[PDB]
Amino acid sequence: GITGTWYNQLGSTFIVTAGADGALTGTYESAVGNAESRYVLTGRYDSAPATDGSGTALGWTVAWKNNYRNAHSATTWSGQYVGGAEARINTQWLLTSGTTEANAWKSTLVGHDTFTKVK
Amino acid sequence: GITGTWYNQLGSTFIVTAGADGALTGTYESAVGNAESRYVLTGRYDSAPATDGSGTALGWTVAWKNNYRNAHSATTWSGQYVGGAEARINTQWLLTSGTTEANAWKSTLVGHDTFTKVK
Amino acid sequence: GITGTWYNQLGSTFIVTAGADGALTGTYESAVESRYVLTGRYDSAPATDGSGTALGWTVAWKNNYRNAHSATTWSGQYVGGAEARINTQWLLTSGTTEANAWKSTLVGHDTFTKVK
Amino acid sequence: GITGTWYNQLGSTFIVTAGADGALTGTYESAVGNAESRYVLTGRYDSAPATDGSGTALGWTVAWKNNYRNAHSATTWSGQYVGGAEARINTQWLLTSGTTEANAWKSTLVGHDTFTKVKP
Ligand SMILES: O=C(O)CCCC[C@@H]1[Se]C[C@@H]2NC(=O)N[C@@H]21
Ligand SMILES: O=C(O)CCCC[C@@H]1[Se]C[C@@H]2NC(=O)N[C@@H]21
Ligand SMILES: O=C(O)CCCC[C@@H]1[Se]C[C@@H]2NC(=O)N[C@@H]21
Ligand SMILES: O=C(O)CCCC[C@@H]1[Se]C[C@@H]2NC(=O)N[C@@H]21
Repeated sequence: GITGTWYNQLGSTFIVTAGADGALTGTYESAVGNAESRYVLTGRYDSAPATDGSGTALGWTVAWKNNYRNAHSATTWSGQYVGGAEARINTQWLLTSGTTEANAWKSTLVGHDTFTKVK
Repeated sequence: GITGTWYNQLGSTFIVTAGADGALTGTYESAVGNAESRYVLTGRYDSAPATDGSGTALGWTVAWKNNYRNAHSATTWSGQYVGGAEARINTQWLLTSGTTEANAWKSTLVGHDTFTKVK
Repeated sequence: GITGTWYNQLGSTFIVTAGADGALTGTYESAVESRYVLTGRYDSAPATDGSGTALGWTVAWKNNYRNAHSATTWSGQYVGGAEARINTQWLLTSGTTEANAWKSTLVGHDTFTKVK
Repeated sequence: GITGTWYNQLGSTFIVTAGADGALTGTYESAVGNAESRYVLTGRYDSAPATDGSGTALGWTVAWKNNYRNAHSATTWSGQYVGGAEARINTQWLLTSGTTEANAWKSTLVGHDTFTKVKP
C-alpha cells in the first residue's frame, strides 16, 4: 500500500518502503528549494490502522543534507494514507531552517503536499 | 550534544541517539494524549550544521502505536537544537489522526514543544 | 477582484467586500443557521509582478443560533486571472482548559474559487 | 479582559479593543520583520465563552501595509485568551507573503506568540 514511488503536486519524488514494524525508510527528491538529488528519509506509520474507512496516519522527516549540498534545514510531513482506486497520501509539512536565536521567529515554513503514484 | 534525554514542558520524555550519519533513533514517552509507555521514534538532523551561531535543524516522527495502545495517529516534530549551558530543542509539531474522508478537515493538530536537558 | 462570493471544496460559501482601506468584511456560511460574521485585512497595493495578494480573515463560530467556542483564521493569497482562487491555510483554535491547551488548535488548508 | 495593551515574547505591541459584538479592533506594532510603526488589525472573539475554565477563542489579522511600508504579507493569529492570576493570550500564527505561483510552496511561515500585559 504505502510502499512504492509517489509524486507530489510539485513533482517531487518520494520513494518509500513501509516496514512491518511500522518503519518508513527511503529517499526524497525535491523539485523545489535548496536541494538536489536524493536525501535519506525515515519515518513511522500506523501498521494496524482502523478498519472503518479511516486513513492510515504517518509521518516522516528529511534533513536536507546529502553528499552534494546542505541546506541546514529539515522537513517533517504529517498526514494519512488513503487507499483505494485513487491512492493518495495527504500531508501537511513543517520545514525548519537552522537560525540564530533572534531569527527563530521566521525559522519554520508550513504547507501541504498531496502525493499520488502518478507522474 | 543532541544525544541523551530531553524533557518538554508537558512532562514528556524524549530519549534519543544522534548517529554520525544524521539519524535520530530513540523512544518517546508522552505525558498527555492517547499514549502509554514508550513509543519508537525516528528522525533526521543536520550532522554538519553552520558554525555561525545557527541552530541544528532536525525532525522526528512518532506513530502512537506500541504493544499497549494504538491511537491511530502520528506526530512529527520539526525544529532546531540550540546548544550552550541552557541547551534546548525548540519544535513545532503536527499530529495527524487517521480519519475518514468526510472528517479529514479536522485530522491534524498543530502545536509547539520545547525540550530541555533538565526538569 | 476579491469582492464577491467564494466557494471552497467542502461546500462552504463566503461573500466578502474588499474595502479600499484594506478591510475584508462579509459573512461565512459553513458546511462542516450557519452564517457567521467575517472580518479581515488584505494588501490593498499588491505587487504587480504576478505575485498573489496577501490576505487573512477570522471567523468566530458564534452567531444567534449556536456557539462552538472557537475561531478560525485563514491566511493566504488571492490569485487573479481566469481561474481566480484564494489559497489559504487555516488555524482553528477552540477554547480549552490549560491542561488541554496542547490540543486546542487544528491546522488545515482551503482553496476558494468563484465557481461552484 | 481582552481589551488592553499586550506584548509578546518578541516585544511586539498588540493594542486591542474587544467590542460587545465579538469584534476585535486595534493596532499591532512588530518588533521584527519587514514592519515599522503601527498596523491596523481586525478580528473576532467568542463574546459568550464557556464558564468551565476554558479560554476564550479569538483570532485577528494584520496585513503588513501602512502609510510607511508594505511587506506584501499578512499574518493571522489564532488563539485563546486565558485569564486568572496572570492574563495571557496564547496564539499560533500564519504569515503569508504574496508570491508567484512557482514560489507559493514557501509562502507561509508558522509560529507561536504568547502575549501578556507586562511591558518589556
Ligand atoms: O530549501 C530547503 O531548505 C530544502 C528543500 C525543501 C523543499 C520543500 Se520540503 C516541503 C515542500 N515539498 C517538497 O517536495 N519540497 C518542498
Ligand atoms: O493522543 C494521541 O493521539 C497520541 C498522544 C499525542 C501526544 C502529543 Se505529541 C505533541 C504533544 N507533545 C507531547 O509530548 N505530547 C503531545
Ligand atoms: O465546528 C466548528 O467549530 C464550526 C465549523 C468550523 C468549520 C471549519 Se473552518 C476550517 C474549515 N473550512 C471550512 O469551510 N469549514 C471548516
Ligand atoms: O516581515 C513581514 O512580512 C511583516 C512582519 C511580520 C512580523 C511577524 Se507577525 C508573527 C511574529 N509576531 C510578531 O509580533 N511579529 C512577527
